Amino acid sequence: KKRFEVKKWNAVALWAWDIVVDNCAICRNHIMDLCIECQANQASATSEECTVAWGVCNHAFHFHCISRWLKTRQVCPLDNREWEFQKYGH
Amino acid sequence: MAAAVRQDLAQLMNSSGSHKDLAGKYRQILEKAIQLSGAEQLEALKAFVEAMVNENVSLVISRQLLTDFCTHLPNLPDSTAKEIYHFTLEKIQPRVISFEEQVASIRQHLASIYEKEEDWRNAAQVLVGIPLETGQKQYNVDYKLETYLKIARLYLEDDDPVQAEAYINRASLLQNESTNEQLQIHYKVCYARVLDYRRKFIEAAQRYNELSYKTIVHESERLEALKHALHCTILASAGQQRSRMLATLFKDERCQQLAAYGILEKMYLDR
Amino acid sequence: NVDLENQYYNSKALKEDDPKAALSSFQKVLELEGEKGEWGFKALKQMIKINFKLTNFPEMMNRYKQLLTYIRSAVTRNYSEKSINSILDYISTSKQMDLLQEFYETTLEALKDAKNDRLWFKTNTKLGKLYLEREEYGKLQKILRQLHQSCQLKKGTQLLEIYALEIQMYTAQKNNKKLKALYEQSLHIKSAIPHPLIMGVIRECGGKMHLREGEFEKAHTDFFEAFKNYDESGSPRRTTCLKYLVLANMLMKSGINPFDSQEAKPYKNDPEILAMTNLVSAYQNNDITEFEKILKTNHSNIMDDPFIREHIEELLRNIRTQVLIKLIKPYTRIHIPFISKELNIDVADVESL
Amino acid sequence: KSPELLARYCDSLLKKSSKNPEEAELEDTLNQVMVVFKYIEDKDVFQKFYAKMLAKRLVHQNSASDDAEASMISKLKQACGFEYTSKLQRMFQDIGVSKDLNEQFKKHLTNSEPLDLDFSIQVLSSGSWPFQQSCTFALPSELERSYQRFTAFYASRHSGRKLTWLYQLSKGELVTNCFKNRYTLQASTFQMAILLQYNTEDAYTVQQLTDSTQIKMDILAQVLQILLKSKLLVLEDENANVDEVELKPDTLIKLYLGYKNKKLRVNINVPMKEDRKLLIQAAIVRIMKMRKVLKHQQLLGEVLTQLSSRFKPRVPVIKKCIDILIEKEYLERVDGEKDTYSYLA
Ligand SMILES: [Zn+2]
Ligand SMILES: [Zn+2]
Ligand SMILES: [Zn+2]
Repeated sequence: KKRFEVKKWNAVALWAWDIVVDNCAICRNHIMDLCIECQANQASATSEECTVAWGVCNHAFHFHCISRWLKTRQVCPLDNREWEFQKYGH
Repeated sequence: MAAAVRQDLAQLMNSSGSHKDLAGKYRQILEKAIQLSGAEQLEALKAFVEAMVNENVSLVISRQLLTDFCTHLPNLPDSTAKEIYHFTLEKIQPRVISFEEQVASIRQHLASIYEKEEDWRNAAQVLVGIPLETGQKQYNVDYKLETYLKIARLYLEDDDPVQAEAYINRASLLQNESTNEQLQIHYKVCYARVLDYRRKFIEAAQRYNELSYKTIVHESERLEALKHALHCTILASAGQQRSRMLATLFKDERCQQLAAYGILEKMYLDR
Repeated sequence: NVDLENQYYNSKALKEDDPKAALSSFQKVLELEGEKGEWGFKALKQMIKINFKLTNFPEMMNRYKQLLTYIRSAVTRNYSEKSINSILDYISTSKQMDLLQEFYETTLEALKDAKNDRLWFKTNTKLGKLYLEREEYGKLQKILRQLHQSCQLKKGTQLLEIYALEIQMYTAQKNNKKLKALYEQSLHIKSAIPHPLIMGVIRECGGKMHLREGEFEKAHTDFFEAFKNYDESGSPRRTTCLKYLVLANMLMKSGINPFDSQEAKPYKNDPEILAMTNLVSAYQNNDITEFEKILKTNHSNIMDDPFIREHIEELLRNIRTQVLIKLIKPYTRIHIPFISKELNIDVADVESL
Repeated sequence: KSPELLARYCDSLLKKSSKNPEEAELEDTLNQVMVVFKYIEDKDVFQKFYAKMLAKRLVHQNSASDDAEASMISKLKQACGFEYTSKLQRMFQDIGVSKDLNEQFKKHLTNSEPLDLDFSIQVLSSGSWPFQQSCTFALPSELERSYQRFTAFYASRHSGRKLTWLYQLSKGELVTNCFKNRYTLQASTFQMAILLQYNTEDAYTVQQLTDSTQIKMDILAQVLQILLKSKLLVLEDENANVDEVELKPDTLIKLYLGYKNKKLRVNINVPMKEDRKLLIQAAIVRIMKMRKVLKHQQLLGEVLTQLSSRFKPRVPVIKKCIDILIEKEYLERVDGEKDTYSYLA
């Protein structure tokens, strides 16, 4: 019937999470806020700016929260494996 | 019964070839059918969007004709516009990936007439249907930011803070790299309102206080931010955090202009 | 030659519902195929497929013995493996166990010398999977006996497949003692590249064994790994290791919401996991009124499996303890009956706590 | 360049040719490659060109002996470590997962209304593959329904995941029903769309094809050039040499009705084609002087705080900086803790 008919298609795709990150699971605050401890004490430090820190597992906590957590424990809060910095920035 | 037009709609679909010359002929016929009194007007437009989404029409004149069809709806009275808008979205639904641009424009138009009629719940639902992430087309960042704020604002006026917070969370991922200064100001106004709605009064007070120092906004809007900051600080939870903010508000000279300043000065002096 | 491609393409171009007509048209193909070629492999596959449709059972097994002469060097290993995997798969849906059973014994005879190490390994492992779903625990043991004399590293990947098979086998037998030994037996291998479903059975049993033993900080990470791998590949058991991950997180003294990672957030509103996500939100930010109400409502989703009903007594006590600690923080002298009201327990049990 | 050459050797070895080496000798030559591999002083660079070579090998299904691929990465993992082969392990697992995914999708198709074409897709993964969506493309009307179907299958199975299709790396097969005989050609998605545009009419201009497929100028020009090389699209002036013909958006290219190529398996889808280190060292030594004893993770965090705000350095570069500073006897490891540094000036 049709002049040209397609019989086989071999596509390639890329799956990604719909929400990259929506909450810092340490202070329970949102990613763009000032990490709770650095929220109440609104003076400086925000200069350093609570830029998020991405681990190897790509979990993306606040840098203040993850650094404060790393002082005693060396395990990621969620997957409970070794924590290793991989990325830093927005 | 006067339906002597619908027959040639299907007849032209099965012609020898569709070109640009025939596309312009539809304008003349459409321009007279629109200029009609009653139900006879509705039938012509209803079948126009039915016989166009068909596979028999190539997607080279169909896309151009669909956006031209939708651009003539705002001139049409909104009572009929609501009915036709729902129908075309249902007919495009089987094949959405092809018309990933016409759907967005139609839902924006439908939401605009819904909000003007004071229906916040239904207007918000329409704007959700727009695929802004799960689509093949990459939209502009300012477009996604603007749409998210509209959804959050409509949910706030619906008194549904849980849904409004979710969409303002999606909008806060694009502020840092966005370049529209007005859009950044507009986001913080909606974010502060969301925090106030969620009964996070002390956090909203900080945002309102910072927003009150913006030289971009007008003087009248600057005082409105200060008024909301004063009310939120008073309504917040007493403690070390709230007491520190109370001292900051007392230093402000503009705080004396409000009728709720006497209460502010008593709570400042531990009265 | 170009003629070989044209001859093969003509046969598939015709639907040829009439049988025995293509057979004379493949004698041409074999004569035209002088050297070893990939087109010969495809020709044999098609005639087996066509003949199989109109029964005639004694035909496929004769051509199949000719077929393993192509896996040697005629074609690649991906193509040959895919052909075998596809053929054995879609014929099992039609039941017909006897025809499939006679095939496995005959293929093993010649495949044992054509492709020795890897293809025979995966065919044997697939055969073991058939025995498990039909629950025939009377002949799977001899297969594992053969696999016993296969290692004696550099063979870590193959070792994980059989170890996972044994764990899935003994799990149905409720053999907890052998499960602990098996889980440690697989922990030594650390240079393998397994499918993300093999590392979803040894990891799940590791979390389960930790739960029974009494460790709650090791079950949390094991169940997270089991859920992560089950989520990527597969489906059914995904919403069982997430529920166990939640339980293994509340028994660990909680902290950090389990439904905040990227993997677990989409399933937080699942109709099956709605009971558990409400439980965590009540456990953290301790409040007894909402926590008990959830337990009372759901007798069909929480107090059913032994892994939650047995560990529900360790809970309902950690939350009461944490409520007690926070309540008595500002007081210096507090009545015990007052504590009883705030904990919804009688006076006698408050003193014991 | 020698590492690159060794890796291209690896590529041949595993890829695919007319002759397939036996599984016994395939690992034998792989062992020899690992004999020289440990002699290589720099290991980081080898993974750089091995990632893109492997990705092209697997995404096109051009790999030979995928079992040998698993053992190859298995040998690498125990050689340098997990971190060195973590990215490549993701690539192999994505192929295995998607192969299982295809089998379930076919079963789902039978229980519902079947499609009209044999559809297979490799899902891959975002963040681990060098590929990225770079060319805009309009989905053909014939390849849309199946598209939507698969999306549904990927929405009921996996929730919260969004697909980003890569039409640049997607191939396919197209049958013909108007030639002298029944042909079956193989072409990419772009060529398939261009050739399916001619389904309803005879001749189109270049602009009429650009505005119908929404492909960008350079890729569209290259695709038209290769299609003209296959003499499938014939220009008005036959005697003009195709290579030197200058293409403009006014030529009326028409489908060659009288195509009479002898081969019925025409394959027209043939492939084409220092200062910062000193800054990191200075930051590390300053942080070590400020904090006399530190852990590796805390040192990494401090370096990211002080210095990464400027140019966002890569973590392996910082690790190499730590190693070279250790060699310069600027900071020493402490016994009893594997990851602990003390500033020994
Ligand atoms: Zn935080
Ligand atoms: Zn902070
Ligand atoms: Zn983690």
